[PDB]
Amino acid sequence: EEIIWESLSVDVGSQGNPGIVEYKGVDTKTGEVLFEREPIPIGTNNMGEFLAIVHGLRYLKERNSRKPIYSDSQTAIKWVKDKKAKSTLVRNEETALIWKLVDEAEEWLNTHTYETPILKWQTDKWGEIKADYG
RNA sequence: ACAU
DNA sequence: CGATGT
Ligand SMILES: [K+]
Ligand SMILES: [K+]
Ligand SMILES: [K+]
Ligand SMILES: [Mn+2]
Ligand SMILES: [Mn+2]
Repeated sequence: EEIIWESLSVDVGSQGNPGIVEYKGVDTKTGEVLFEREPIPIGTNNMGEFLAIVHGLRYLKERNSRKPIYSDSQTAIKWVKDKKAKSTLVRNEETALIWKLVDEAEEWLNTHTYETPILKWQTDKWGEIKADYG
């Protein structure tokens, strides 16, 4: 119904899918960029969306913030809930980096706790998420 | 079909 | 038009 403005919004950007992947997190209210991941040479849209949420969780936990996280990715929200990124991307030398980060994100989820609500950004009602790359 |  | 996902 209503946007929870006191929140963090995350999004992925890519050049190709699979292709170069990056992500960032922004204050939903102001658009201030709070974190930005250095581009990863080969990844998928969904792996980046997943890494972005998990980074948000870690960022908010480190700062003792109870703000929710918005993502527009049905897929990544489910992968975080499951603590398992069910990506189809081949594992090889050129995808080793993204797969390491994904494995490490799953590992963090399996060894830490959080109460952070992970919320679907309702693009059809609200427009593009504030972290979008345009 | 829906989410990207 | 292509791809990643539930
Ligand atoms: K964009
Ligand atoms: K979108
Ligand atoms: K499809
Ligand atoms: Mn997105
Ligand atoms: Mn976007």
